Amino acid sequence: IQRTPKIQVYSRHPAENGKSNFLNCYVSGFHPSDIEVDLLKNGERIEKVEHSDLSFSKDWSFYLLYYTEFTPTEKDEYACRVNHVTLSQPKIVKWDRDM
Amino acid sequence: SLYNTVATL
Amino acid sequence: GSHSMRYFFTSVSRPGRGEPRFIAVGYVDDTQFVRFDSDAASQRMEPRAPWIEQEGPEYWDGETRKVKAHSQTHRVDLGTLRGYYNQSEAGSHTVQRMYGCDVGSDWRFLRGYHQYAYDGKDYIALKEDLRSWTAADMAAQTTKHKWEAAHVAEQLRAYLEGTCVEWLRRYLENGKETLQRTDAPKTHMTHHAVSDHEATLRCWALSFYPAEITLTWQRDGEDQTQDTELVETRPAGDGTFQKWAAVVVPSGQEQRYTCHVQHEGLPKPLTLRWE
Repeated sequence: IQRTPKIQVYSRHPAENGKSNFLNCYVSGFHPSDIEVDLLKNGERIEKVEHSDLSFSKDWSFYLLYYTEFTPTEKDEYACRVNHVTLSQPKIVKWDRDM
Repeated sequence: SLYNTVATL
Repeated sequence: GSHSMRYFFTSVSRPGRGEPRFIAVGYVDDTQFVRFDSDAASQRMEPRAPWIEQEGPEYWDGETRKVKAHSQTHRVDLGTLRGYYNQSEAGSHTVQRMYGCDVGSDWRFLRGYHQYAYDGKDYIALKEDLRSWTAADMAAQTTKHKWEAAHVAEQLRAYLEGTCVEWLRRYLENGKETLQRTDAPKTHMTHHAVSDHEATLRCWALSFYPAEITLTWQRDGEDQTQDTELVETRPAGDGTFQKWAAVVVPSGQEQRYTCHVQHEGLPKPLTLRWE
């Protein structure tokens, strides 16, 4: 079976412009486990991004956390881009400090 | 601590 | 006050070349303490929590040997399952396994488990009595017969009620500082106008541990689910979790709404209301 990924983009700590933080992209509820997740800064791919060890939920659906340090500002737009077999095209979820 | 053995299907 | 230890195993076949990708992770409650990734350089079970580092070389050599034995078992299983399902060798498939034990507040055996899945669906699972199997289909049926003849359940039961519980207790003791501590959620509320007539109230629960938690909205003292949104609990990245619940309300009427937070780290539930 195949399951489309759920995606939440958020910061580890409450956001404050100019203050160092961590940008997270939690992808979950998907199957198979092969997936492409990238964090973006102003539409550009961020390098050195890390992620947790693949694990899964009671219903066997996989979940992973991708993260990197970052500094929110008034201008820069951050986002997560996810590609999976279940998606007709890469899904881009923009970071919103209010969520 | 993991289970010592694992039988195949 | 209850606890558990769990191991998750994933193997994904790679028909184009080589062996299956194999990833194993170990957890005590919601804390990962070990991991193995066939893609890693070490080719060793590795620590993921400080309190497991206390373990000596014999522990790391043993866990490594067993986790490698697990990967090989999954390797064989993918082949066997491919046959059972009369599937092409061209496609990539997935096998997953999870097992563990739970103990109550007195740290006594409460229940054990051992489940298996193929391509994201239940394949076979050990019954709660730890004496019988639950096979999802006929492929699993033949596996079930094979395991009954080899008495796999008897062996698993001893592990689940013996070594599993015994080591969980050891871990809980060695990592008492974090494992036996609860982090109550830090809560607050944010206001987000959606129009000149409506506004969103968002109730936040942050930096809590364990992950289990309940957020509920009440309007004039009674639960409200309409016009609310609850996101799934998510990891902060530092070992704790986060979650928020939101409700859209008519502007000016915010004081009618209350957010209720229930968590093992709270003597009594917390209640939040917009200023």
